[PDB]
Amino acid sequence: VGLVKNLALMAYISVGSQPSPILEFLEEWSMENLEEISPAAIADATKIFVNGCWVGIHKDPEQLMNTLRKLRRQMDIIVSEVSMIRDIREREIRIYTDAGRICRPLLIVEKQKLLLKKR
Amino acid sequence: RSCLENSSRPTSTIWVSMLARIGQRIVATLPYIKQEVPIIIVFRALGFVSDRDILEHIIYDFEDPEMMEMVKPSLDEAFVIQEQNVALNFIGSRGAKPGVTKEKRIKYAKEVLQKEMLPHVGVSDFCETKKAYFLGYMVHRLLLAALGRRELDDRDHYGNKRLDLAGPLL
Amino acid sequence: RAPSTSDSVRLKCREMLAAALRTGDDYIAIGADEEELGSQIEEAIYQEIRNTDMKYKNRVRSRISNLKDAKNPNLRKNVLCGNIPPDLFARMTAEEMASDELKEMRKNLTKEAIREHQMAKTGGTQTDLFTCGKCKKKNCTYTQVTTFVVCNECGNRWKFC
Amino acid sequence: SKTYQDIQNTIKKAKQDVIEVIEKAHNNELEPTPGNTLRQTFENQVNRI
Amino acid sequence: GFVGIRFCQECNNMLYPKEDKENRILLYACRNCDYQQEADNSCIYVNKITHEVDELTQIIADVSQDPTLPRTEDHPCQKCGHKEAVFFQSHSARAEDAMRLYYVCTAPHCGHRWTE
Amino acid sequence: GKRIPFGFKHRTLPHFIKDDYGPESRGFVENSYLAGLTPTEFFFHAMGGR
Amino acid sequence: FLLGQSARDAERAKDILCRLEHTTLRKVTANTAIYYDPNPQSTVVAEDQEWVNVSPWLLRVELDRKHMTDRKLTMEQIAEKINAGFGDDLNCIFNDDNAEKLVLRIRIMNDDDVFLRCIES
Ligand SMILES: [Zn+2]
Ligand SMILES: [Zn+2]
Repeated sequence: VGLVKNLALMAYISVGSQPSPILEFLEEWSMENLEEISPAAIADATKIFVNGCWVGIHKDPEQLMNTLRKLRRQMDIIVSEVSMIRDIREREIRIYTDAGRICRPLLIVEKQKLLLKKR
Repeated sequence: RSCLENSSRPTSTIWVSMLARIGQRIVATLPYIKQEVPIIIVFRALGFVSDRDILEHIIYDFEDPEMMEMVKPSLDEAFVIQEQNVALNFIGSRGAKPGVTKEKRIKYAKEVLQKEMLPHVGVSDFCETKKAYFLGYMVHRLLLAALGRRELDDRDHYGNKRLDLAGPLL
Repeated sequence: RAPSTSDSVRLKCREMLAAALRTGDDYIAIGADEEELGSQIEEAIYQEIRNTDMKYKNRVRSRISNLKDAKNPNLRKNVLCGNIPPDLFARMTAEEMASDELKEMRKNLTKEAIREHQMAKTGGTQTDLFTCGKCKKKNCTYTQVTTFVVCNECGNRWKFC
Repeated sequence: SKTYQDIQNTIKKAKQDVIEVIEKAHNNELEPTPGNTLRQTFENQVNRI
Repeated sequence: GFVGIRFCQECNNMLYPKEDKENRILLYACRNCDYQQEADNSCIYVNKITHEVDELTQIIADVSQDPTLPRTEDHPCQKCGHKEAVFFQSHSARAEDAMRLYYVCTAPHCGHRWTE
Repeated sequence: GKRIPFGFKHRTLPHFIKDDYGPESRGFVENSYLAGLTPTEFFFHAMGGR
Repeated sequence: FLLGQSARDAERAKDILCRLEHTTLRKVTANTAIYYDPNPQSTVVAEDQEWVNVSPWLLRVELDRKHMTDRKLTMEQIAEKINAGFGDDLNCIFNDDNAEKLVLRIRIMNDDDVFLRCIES
């Protein structure tokens, strides 16, 4: 009892993707790479983790996360299975793309009104 | 639990633990190493002789001495290891297959310190910098947990679990 | 009148006590002999201890500090005015020599600690409709969950289904 | 149909009481009950309510 | 007060303290190098048993832009005087016993934090 | 022997906001089996049965 | 189960409870700071307690007031115990019970730097 489980009707498992397009897209932006960076510049910044690999450092999470969300919404460079997590308390953006990340679809609500209109 | 990507070798585990109890002496349990090794010796083995560099990789801000008082004990514990060769010898002496000579032990230590531990960050010829930064991040997280500034990570939280469907199983 | 002493340590302690008693000039306003009071205090301390060991020196130092404490000159004024006899001052403890505000704060802290040390009483609906068979009294408290009966005075524990 | 009114009134009263307890705890008025910490006594009061 | 680590000048290593027996002063020597420097803090170690840490020093201004954090209008800011503001508990382990909130202004270029 | 814990970061479920110690946000089921149950309290009731 | 009159009143039972409860310095101490004060009369810190009482280092172990009153202790017995437990090797200069801060001063008289750390721990 409790060990055996069953998925939910809407539950879906990520099949898996590749991190290369994401790495290239984050590299084009103003993202200093982890290999050449002043250690003193890590405090006032946010550490980006992709598939558990600490790479690059950014100085504007509030915009980077919005760009990532819009890009994923448009389904062009990042597949819908990828997930970007935003950690507010500690500045860390941990992105994952390996398989096995159980997920489900949810509607989007911009301010107080859904996008699933009559159209 | 590090694992590069469906690689031939199995996933490797890195336990960077800390003694309870001087007190507060951080250790590590590297793969294929039966005994424990302090983190400072590992950092010096990766190619960091200077102490300031090691602390910068571990601790990001120096204006909080309250965090510095926690690392001073373990830092001073390993004060007889400065050069890289002695650190490599010390790490290899604890290997499962201790080389009968010194050169074999150095080679074995370098191999375990470049292929076994943290294979996901990189297993190429020159990736010691990223490994050192990742290790420093692990130590930073451990210290934050010890101070209580960040709650521990729940074991049953599925956010830290992955499902293996028919694909990976086959 | 305190008997004179030829011991150097005792004389030094008496001089220190007199000097401390002179802090604030309360002796002039009260017209009390500071030297006589210091000699009496030293004599009481010597009688209580009966040796010029570290305990006697510690007691003398504590008395000097308490008498010279500028945060509670009322104690010094009372001592110089006869309110606290020299025997009592020598035999008094640190808690007794504290100022009125300090004493009130200590009492409040002690009361709070005593109250916090207690344990919360078991809750329940107290009523006199159930007669306890272990004491014959009617006071008791019940709890519905089967209704458990808890005696108030006798403490008879039972349940009704 | 009247018992429903009584039950709803009681539930609303309990909700108001627990909200008041939370407000007091937030503004630092609920003193710690003897033998327990602040969180413990807060939880005990909520459970009793 | 506290004490911070001061690295060497040449070898850049931990400087251990040393009580100069000759001049009767406080020095910081290097285990490897022979560097010396006259001290100024006159302190070596301090322990905080109560661990009286100011939670405000840990809170950051970025917490304001959190979509899963409550907001209130009854606790306006002080500097800018904006109305909207967030509030939350210490959110830190080892909480002794207190749910005292930590209000943070919800507006750009302010990042003010206070407590009531 | 306690109320519903905070499985997520300082909240029971994603619906409720952080630091919500209210009754309905920690397991208090306000409805009854005759009048149906809210999904959140339904899940908490399932936890108790488990 | 209390036997004496303490069974009735809680005032005379709190002391019994305190004496049956294990109390150590950690429960009563609030801050502990070591200083390499060369001359005892120099007193790098502002405290007018050493000149009245009279090694180039000392421990300033300031105690808490609320806990000390809760357990109802006095600095006299604390100093006596701390001096007898470690032999006639140190010299604890306690403070009067009138000042606001409950400071202390532990000094050693007769590798030496870590000795104070070890002993305080
Ligand atoms: Zn040096
Ligand atoms: Zn503001």
